[PDB]
Amino acid sequence: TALVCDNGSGLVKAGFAGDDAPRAVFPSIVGRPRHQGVMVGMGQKDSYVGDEAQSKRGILTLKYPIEHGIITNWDDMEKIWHHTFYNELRVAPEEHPTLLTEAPLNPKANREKMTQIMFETFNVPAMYVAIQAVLSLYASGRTTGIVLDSGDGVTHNVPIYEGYALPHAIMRLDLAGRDLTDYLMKILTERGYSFVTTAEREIVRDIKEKLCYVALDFENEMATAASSSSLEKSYELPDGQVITIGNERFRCPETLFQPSFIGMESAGIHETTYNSIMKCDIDIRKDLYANNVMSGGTTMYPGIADRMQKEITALAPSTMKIKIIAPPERKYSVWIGGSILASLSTFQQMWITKQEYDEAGPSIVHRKCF
Amino acid sequence: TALVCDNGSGLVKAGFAGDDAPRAVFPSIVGRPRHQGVMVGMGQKDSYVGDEAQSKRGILTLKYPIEHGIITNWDDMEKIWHHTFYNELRVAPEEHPTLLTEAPLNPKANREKMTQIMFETFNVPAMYVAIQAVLSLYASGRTTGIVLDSGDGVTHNVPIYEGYALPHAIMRLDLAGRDLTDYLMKILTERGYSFVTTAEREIVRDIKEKLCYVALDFENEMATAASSSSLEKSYELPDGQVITIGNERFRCPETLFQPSFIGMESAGIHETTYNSIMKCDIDIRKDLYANNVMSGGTTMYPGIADRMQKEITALAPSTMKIKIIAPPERKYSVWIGGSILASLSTFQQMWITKQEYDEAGPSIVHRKCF
Amino acid sequence: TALVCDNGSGLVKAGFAGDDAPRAVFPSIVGRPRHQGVMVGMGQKDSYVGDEAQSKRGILTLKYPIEHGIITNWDDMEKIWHHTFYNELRVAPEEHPTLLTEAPLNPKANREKMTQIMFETFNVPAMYVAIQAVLSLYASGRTTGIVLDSGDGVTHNVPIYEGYALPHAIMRLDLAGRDLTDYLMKILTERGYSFVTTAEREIVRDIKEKLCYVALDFENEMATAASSSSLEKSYELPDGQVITIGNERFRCPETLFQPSFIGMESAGIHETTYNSIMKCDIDIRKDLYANNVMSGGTTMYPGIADRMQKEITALAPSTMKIKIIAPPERKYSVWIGGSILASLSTFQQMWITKQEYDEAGPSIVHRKCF
Amino acid sequence: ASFNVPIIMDNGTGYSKLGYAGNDAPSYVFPTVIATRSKRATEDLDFFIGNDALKKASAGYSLDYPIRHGQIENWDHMERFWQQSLFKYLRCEPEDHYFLLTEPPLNPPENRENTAEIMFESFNCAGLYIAVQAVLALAASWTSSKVTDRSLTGTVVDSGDGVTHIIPVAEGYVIGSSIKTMPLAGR
Amino acid sequence: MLSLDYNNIFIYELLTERFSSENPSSIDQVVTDFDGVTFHISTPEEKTKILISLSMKCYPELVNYGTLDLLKQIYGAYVHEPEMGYNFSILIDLQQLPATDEEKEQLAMSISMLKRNVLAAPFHRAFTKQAELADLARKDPENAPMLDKQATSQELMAIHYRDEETIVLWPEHDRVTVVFSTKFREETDRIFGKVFLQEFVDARRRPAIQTAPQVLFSYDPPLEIRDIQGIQKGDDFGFVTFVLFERHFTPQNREDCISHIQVFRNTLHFHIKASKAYMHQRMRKRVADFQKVLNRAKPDVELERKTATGRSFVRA
Ligand SMILES: Nc1ncnc2c1ncn2[C@@H]1O[C@H](COP(=O)(O)OP(=O)(O)O)[C@@H](O)[C@H]1O
Ligand SMILES: Nc1ncnc2c1ncn2[C@@H]1O[C@H](COP(=O)(O)OP(=O)(O)O)[C@@H](O)[C@H]1O
Ligand SMILES: Nc1ncnc2c1ncn2[C@@H]1O[C@H](COP(=O)(O)OP(=O)(O)O)[C@@H](O)[C@H]1O
Ligand SMILES: Nc1ncnc2c1ncn2[C@@H]1O[C@H](COP(=O)(O)OP(=O)(O)O)[C@@H](O)[C@H]1O
Ligand code: BEF
Ligand code: BEF
Ligand code: BEF
Ligand code: BEF
Ligand SMILES: [Mg+2]
Ligand SMILES: [Mg+2]
Ligand SMILES: [Mg+2]
Ligand SMILES: [Mg+2]
Repeated sequence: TALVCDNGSGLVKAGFAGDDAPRAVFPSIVGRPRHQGVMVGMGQKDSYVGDEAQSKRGILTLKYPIEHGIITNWDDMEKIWHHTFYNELRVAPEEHPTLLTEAPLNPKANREKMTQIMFETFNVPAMYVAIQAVLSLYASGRTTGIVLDSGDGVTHNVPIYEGYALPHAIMRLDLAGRDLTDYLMKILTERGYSFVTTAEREIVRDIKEKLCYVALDFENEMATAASSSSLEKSYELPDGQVITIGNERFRCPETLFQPSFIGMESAGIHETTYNSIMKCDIDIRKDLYANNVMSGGTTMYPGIADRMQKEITALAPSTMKIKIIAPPERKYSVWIGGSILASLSTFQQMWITKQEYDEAGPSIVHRKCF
Repeated sequence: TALVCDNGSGLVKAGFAGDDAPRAVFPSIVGRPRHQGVMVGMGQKDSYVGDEAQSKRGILTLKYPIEHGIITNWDDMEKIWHHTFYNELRVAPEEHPTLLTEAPLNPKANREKMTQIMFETFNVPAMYVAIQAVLSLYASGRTTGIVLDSGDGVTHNVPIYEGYALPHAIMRLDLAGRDLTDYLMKILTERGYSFVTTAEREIVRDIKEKLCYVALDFENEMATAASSSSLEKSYELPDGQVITIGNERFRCPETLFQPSFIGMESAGIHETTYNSIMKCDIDIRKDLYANNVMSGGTTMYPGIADRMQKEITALAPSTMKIKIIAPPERKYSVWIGGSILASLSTFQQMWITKQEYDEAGPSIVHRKCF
Repeated sequence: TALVCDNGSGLVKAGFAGDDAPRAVFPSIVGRPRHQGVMVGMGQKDSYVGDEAQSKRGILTLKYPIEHGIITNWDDMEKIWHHTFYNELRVAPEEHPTLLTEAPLNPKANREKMTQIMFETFNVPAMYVAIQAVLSLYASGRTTGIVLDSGDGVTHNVPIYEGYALPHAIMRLDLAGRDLTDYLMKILTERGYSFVTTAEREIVRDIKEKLCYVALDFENEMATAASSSSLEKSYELPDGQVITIGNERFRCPETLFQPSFIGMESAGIHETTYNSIMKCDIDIRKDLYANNVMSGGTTMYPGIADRMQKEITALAPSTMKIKIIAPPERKYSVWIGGSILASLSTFQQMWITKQEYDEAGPSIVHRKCF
Repeated sequence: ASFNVPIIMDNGTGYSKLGYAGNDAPSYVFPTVIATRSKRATEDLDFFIGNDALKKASAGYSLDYPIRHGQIENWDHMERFWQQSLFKYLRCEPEDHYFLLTEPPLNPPENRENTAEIMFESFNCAGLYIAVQAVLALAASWTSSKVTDRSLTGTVVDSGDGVTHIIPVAEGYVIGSSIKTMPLAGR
Repeated sequence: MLSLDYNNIFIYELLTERFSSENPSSIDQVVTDFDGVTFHISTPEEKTKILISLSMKCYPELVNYGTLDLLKQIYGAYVHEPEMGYNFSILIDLQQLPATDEEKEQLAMSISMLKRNVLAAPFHRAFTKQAELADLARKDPENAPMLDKQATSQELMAIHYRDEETIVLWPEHDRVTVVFSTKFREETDRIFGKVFLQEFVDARRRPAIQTAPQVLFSYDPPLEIRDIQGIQKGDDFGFVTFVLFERHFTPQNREDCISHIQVFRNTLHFHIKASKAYMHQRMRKRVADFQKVLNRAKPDVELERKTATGRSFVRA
């Protein structure tokens, strides 16, 4: 059985091909302790990874080795893969072929280092590097659709028709759940709460999951929030202090539809989706509008399917039905899709075998993977 | 003295008939502040146009009002004509009859609306709307030749013999220097340089102008640059950071010869020129191959004359001369040709005059102009 | 005329717009007595404010009503504003508009209660609440730059280009001269000397203000003070006894460049400045790098402009010039800049007026002052 | 002259009262307030007035009151307040109707000039009467319009939201040398 | 506001009050509207009973195009004898009133919607006859051009709906064409009206709004209206034509399309006025920048320090 490992910017989702859910799901984090280690022994390690670093976060300077789907710190990244195989999945990777993933428009150097580390240190027998928004479409069980993926580090559209991607119509946008968390820290400062350490940024990341939502009509929800008590919700910090939060619940996710909130020039995810469909060749558009497959954890906000469907219906010509397809498991669907693709009997000829890496070097990956 | 404007799809060129070169050349741009003004006393201004918008661009969202040689935002095009008249040339539009310039196979509505604005908003005494390629033969001193014009927005061939144009054999292609900037921004991401904004587009336009070239054989130049640093160059961003550029130095201009790079289905500029000559009557082909005239800034890449001569010599019959006349002033040759046409003694009867417009409406333009 | 009242967290700085420098500078302190008030009569007062408290401090519990630039204690902050207007400026506040200030990224309620107390207690005729790092840029004679203001309670960066602020690139750090005072007590404790009380915290502030300086290269300064007499010198207490200090003189200021000393996870002030420049759009970064502006009393350490220029030149690309602008009057530049602003003729249109407050309520400041 | 019912507008500092001559109450009585913002330019189309502009303080508009102390003193806001009164609420065509406008006795000539050029050049109304407001208020006292119910001599004390003034009128003539005005009233 | 309401606001607000009211008062209220229309609302027999009545100069033409069957369909039991001096009248009883707050809301809407329900009759006659011609043309596509040719002259509606206008419309198997013979008599509105009508035609010729009706314009009339009464080519009229295709009046759209096409000329009339309010705010911006060009002629002197009310002050 092959491994499937979605190297996400916020969560590593990993497991075995042909299982129907990820086996490991943990923060894509390395943490090093930032304080005087006064006590001899006590189980101390020079660095903590994933759920250890999340459990001990009060004593650690956490950092993510991934920024916008690009591995920025390779020495921290080897520790995450080592932890994934040996501690979290508990299998020697030298015996099992692995399907990795990345976003479109990544640097080629990212993919070359990633394949070199996988052969030249973990000795993986064969491996592959799928485009994340192709995997999502296998999880939905479709050949035609426009995959809106938004994660922790990136948002991207790939339109695909009858199994062919239109690579000229790929739109990528470096705004995702990390930037919405840093923006939620910003706007929480106006309500009176200060979150600033990388351990406190994880509490703001947790408020974002449990309280935030997408306002179906933003300026009507602003007028409602400014004139009501019933919009507000309260959250227990790890301290037992209770915070309360209001119009800040929908102003945070509304950054996806107004990237000018975080100072960006980009059009929002409704317009960069429509600008991908309107970059396709004309006859496929009618089948893309009826198959907007959403994926990645940033699409989990309550009301994002309805706001997305309302906004694209206001851009698109009115004589045709829009359907935003939001599966209930969409959070993991890039991994679920990898679990199908790595299992397909027609796919198991497409691996990079280590014999090919041994003759060609890491530049094998560009002539074997999309 | 008449005026002449080539309202280019990316640079405005403007001046007076009988001058050797444009009086004013500036980006066909309008920019509005994206941020909030905090200083008082500062000369806060609601829109900047031309070189002032290009200079202040770090705080502006920049729009081009002409898309593929078609005016698409009229309000920001009226601003640009008001800038050409009152700020750049600094002459009132009512004083001088004025030659405008347009691409072939445009919407009829584009040339009517450009006539209605000039007579009813700028109140000009007379005007004419010449085809951009017909002016390139005046600049080149010819009466027989096939033009290959290529600007920011559009590329087109107009074949002409003894001054008779062949309007059935015009080939027009919505691929030129803008789509080469859009593609260079895309492939720059593969080396790790993310350029995204409407102002970073103007840095990537400058990289394209300073460093790119057309390689005489692409598969050979690719195999060359894959082995070596000798084809690389480096460019200092306005940030003081240096980027370094590889085979994307010449894989960018190759889009002209291989439009399938940007996904679009069309003949490259070599085959589209040969198809224009093969549509022409058989006795004139033998002279169109001998008088092949280039114009517009996208024809400025080093080696594009030798690439174009190599490809036409491979398509056309070997028994006869292929001779490409790409002159060194060709960057402005539409305007230079317009400044000759508007200066002729025999042209002064051919203007659409104000008294002759308002007895017929803007539909006069299609029955005096080509 | 209009008052300019920069109620900073360590010093109130107050005076009249268009006056040269602040005429009322005093501790932002309210002192209350802590002892058996035995002698009847004697001119005793239930609390003392400013220099009247600072001179009596040996019998008072001194407390600042303001912490990290946020008002914590309004019943004492009204006591400081009442002292400012009636005892220190000797005006009637109902006769003059007040320009107040606050640091960016403050609570909304701070700005509301500060307008409400000015209109409902001090009965002020009109008022405005400027951002302190905008005011510091007027006081530099500039319309673009990156103000590093650092006071007693807050350090913040505000990047500005052509008078537009880039609010996404504003950095706040809750570290300034009071944390350096609390750290100087923590390290003075190691040599032999204990300072504990709210009054003894002022003696060590008066050490920090004249013994301390910033090392140009801390790790080599540390070796030089550990091997020579030349870095050591002494200060004479109110009790006549002498305090001798050495590497404490530059370890204290170094907390700004290394916040890890006081247990903070953050960038230092040098890397916080660069993280603000690198958040800005790419075309403005050169004009920010050549216009860093130091301001506020924590930037008064001997050698901090030389150190700041060294550390930023190591972070910035070597291709381009760095300047740190640090006038000798940077001790008061936020007041100086408010005194420019409150005298500019367009500014008299921008005040919140009494009548407009009465009709709109205290939320008017959120839709007029930024 | 046109025969259409003259339109009547008492723009107070507090309330504008709007209607058509010969009706038994104003068609509208609502505050003299305008809600305004504080790639085409439309910030002069986005405004609201009256009871529908109090609802807008929470939607991030700034309310302002363009009449203060009985006088119009923002002419941008008052022009937009009149266009919206005429074309949304009164729903009339100015070229068909005579208008009665009202102002206090001691208004500056500049405000009658600005009122006239806005009415005649912006809206193009058929004709205008700018009545001194307390001179009218005597005629509300009558038991009916009929000549035997009139009592054309009486002091009239007017006090709105923004000005109080006392006008003596006798035998149908306003004794203008004796008007008293005090800009202290309901606000 | 960016676009006009279709209903008369006053009747909507007034009936929304009386339908909520526990204790109705009496009323007598004439109420003007656009296109020379006028309502009268009054309580003649009791405070309990509201009579709403309408006056409109072209109502005699609208009765020829089937109006009374449309009004009897809409207002049913509430229809009343026409009030003397008015064309149509409806008597609504506040004690016999519908039960739910959403029935009250839609009845107060429906009664305020009277101008566009009386002026809708020729549009429903054209839409329902185009639905017959669409079936006959689908029976024989070679006969279809001749059915269109005869319906273009036999089924044509003309309404002289105000003295400086005419609306002319006719069905053909795939469309309803409607022509506004439109004139602005006020000369400053005629000058701006040339710009507003020209830029309206030039707007339809852009990729963004191709989904809209095909608009066309001239100043002489379309060939099929050149012999209608009151249409004259020389008198400085303009002839804005809308072609509504079968997709512009599909069953979900018909009612909005009727409501929205009647208000056409009134949005141009409103926006010509609301453009003077724009040009003024843009003029007083350039005046405020010419102030700076004169201010450099005043010599620099500090005016003395003063309290907020302008009284003199003694500090600094
Ligand atoms: N229920 C949720 N509601 C909102 N946001 C969520 C939710 N669950 C996860 N997220 C956000 O989604 C991001 C993780 O999504 P994921 O698809 O796993 O990204 P990635 O693949 O790049 O690691 C994080 O920023 C996280 O906070
Ligand atoms: N030296 C050059 N080398 C390569 N490209 C150039 C050069 N000079 C200009 N260009 C490109 O040509 C275009 C401008 O050419 P121009 O003839 O003025 O086009 P247009 O008339 O349509 O505005 C731009 O895309 C510009 O970047
Ligand atoms: N010469 C100096 N050297 C070092 N610190 C100084 C010096 N002068 C003032 N400070 C410190 O600056 C702080 C007051 O600065 P200020 O800008 O007025 O702060 P704030 O605006 O917040 O009140 C105090 O911590 C004070 O000790
Ligand atoms: N019963 C009342 N007692 C006192 N004041 C009232 C009463 N009813 C209304 N007002 C006040 O009347 C004023 C409005 O009167 P109005 O004649 O409309 O003034 P204006 O014409 O200047 O707008 C407001 O101050 C309002 O609060
Ligand atoms: F890297 Be995650 F997909 F944003
Ligand atoms: F005018 Be450019 F040549 F498109
Ligand atoms: F409040 Be001071 F500016 F730190
Ligand atoms: F303005 Be109100 F008449 F006092
Ligand atoms: Mg992901
Ligand atoms: Mg050109
Ligand atoms: Mg300060
Ligand atoms: Mg009044």
